[PDB]
Amino acid sequence: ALSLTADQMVSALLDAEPPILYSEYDPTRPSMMGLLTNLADRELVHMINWAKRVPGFVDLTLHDQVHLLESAWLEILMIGLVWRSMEHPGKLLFAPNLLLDRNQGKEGMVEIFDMLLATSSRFRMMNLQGEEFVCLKSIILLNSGVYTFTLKSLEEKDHIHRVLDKITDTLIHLMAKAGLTLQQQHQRLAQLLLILSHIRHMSNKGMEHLYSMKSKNVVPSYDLLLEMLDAHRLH
Amino acid sequence: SALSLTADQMVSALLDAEPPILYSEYDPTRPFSSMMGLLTNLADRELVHMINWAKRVPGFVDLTLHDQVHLLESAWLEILMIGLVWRSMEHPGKLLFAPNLLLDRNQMVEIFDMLLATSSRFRMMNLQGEEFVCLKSIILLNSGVYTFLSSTLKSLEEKDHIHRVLDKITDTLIHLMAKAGLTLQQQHQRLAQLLLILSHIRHMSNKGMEHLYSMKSKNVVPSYDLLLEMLD
Ligand SMILES: C[C@H]1CCN(CCOc2ccc([C@@H]3c4ccc(O)cc4CC[C@@H]3c3ccccc3)cc2)C1
Ligand SMILES: C[C@H]1CCN(CCOc2ccc([C@@H]3c4ccc(O)cc4CC[C@@H]3c3ccccc3)cc2)C1
Repeated sequence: ALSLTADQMVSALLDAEPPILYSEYDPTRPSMMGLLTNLADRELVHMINWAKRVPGFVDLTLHDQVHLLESAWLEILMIGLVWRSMEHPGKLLFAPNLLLDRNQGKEGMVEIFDMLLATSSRFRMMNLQGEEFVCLKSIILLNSGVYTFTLKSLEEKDHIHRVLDKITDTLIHLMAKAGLTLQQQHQRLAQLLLILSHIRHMSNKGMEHLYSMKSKNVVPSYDLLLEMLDAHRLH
Repeated sequence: SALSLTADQMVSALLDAEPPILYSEYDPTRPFSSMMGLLTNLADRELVHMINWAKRVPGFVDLTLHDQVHLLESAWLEILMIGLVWRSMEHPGKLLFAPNLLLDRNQMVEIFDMLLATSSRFRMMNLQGEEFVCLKSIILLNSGVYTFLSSTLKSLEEKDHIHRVLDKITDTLIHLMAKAGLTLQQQHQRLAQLLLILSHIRHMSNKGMEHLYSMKSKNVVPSYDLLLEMLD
């Protein structure tokens, strides 16, 4: 799977995109963290399906797949949200039936809303494309946990870096395909990758909130993630 | 005007701007135990030199003093950390906080382990000094740029300048790799590998800031006014 062309990498990633879920609230009746949590919990299931279709990810051990998802899942929900929200200045499209502005985020929620809104606006300014977005989301999946991991290990990390390298090649191909000069290409690569630092930052701040709730299962456990990932072949 | 430096001149400027390597102040003839005290004293002295360094990052002092403070308030711990990871590079398994304070993980350990992993990543990539100073400057310019939370005309001008300087550092990084003979493909791949490590350095800073805030001591986190005073 390290033998896909750049164009096939793109097709594969676009094909793998999760569905856009709806919030579950009675639209005929007049809670917020409740809605957001229910949404995130349903997305996680589809996120696992998506991860398994990221070329190269299922070549890893089960344990390493879990570790990467444990590190990246909130960043992945967040970049998804920021992407969806790109065409709604000043609002966050949590779901097509749950479009919130910052005053609807108002304890310690408006702080993270604002960061998400800033990132969406940055995406809008850069005119981020769908093909670029799916590359970036895959990069988060592969990179966020890689510094936190034996001979098999070295083989695992080497493979992860090879896949990351091929996504870089793909991003560059997309930019060359759109007519950017070599200078513009490396400049845009750099701009896009630096935004991943801010997405990390946001995830840390959000994780900080979810832990402060002290509810038994508000961070996906290793064993929960393993259960979702450790699929069987009887379907 | 420093948007008109050559890449070589950018590198020369950054290398010359490098802060000194400070020493820990413990009495070496006395015994050992303390640790957070030593680490804090070191960081507090480094911060002053950090401000001097920042003012020499081409393009930084063209910003308003308010924006200079905002960038440094965002980035200061990331900058201390990338500095640490860099001078620790040739000490596998240890962190060279200062030449007289080289610590292993047994001597927080959550944070030590992340820093040690980054040092090893730098070692694995054979990070060069010229690359290091570009990355450190990128942290300074990038870390706070999405939290300005103001869109006055001046702020728009500020963000544009920050991104033009960041673009120039990118050009400089690519120029360094071209000069070492890397192919175009290798150049782009290495640029990406280096920038993705910045995400981990952000992560570490957040984990570290969580620690310093949990201490509940009056000024462990540098206040806006303190940075303002140092940058005046
Ligand atoms: C992995 C699941 C198992 C237990 N679940 C706990 C609920 O965690 C979350 C995660 C994200 C969110 C909010 C959200 C919901 C859907 C989405 O597509 C993106 C986001 C972005 C973050 C957002 C949030 C996170 C933390 C505090 C406030 C808001 C809220 C609660 C997470
Ligand atoms: C801005 C200064 C004013 C008040 N100071 C509070 C002390 O903050 C720190 C910052 C970093 C450190 C440790 C350190 C010291 C020197 C250095 O060159 C790099 C580092 C990397 C982080 C390290 C640390 C940070 C947080 C918890 C444990 C260890 C310890 C205390 C910070």
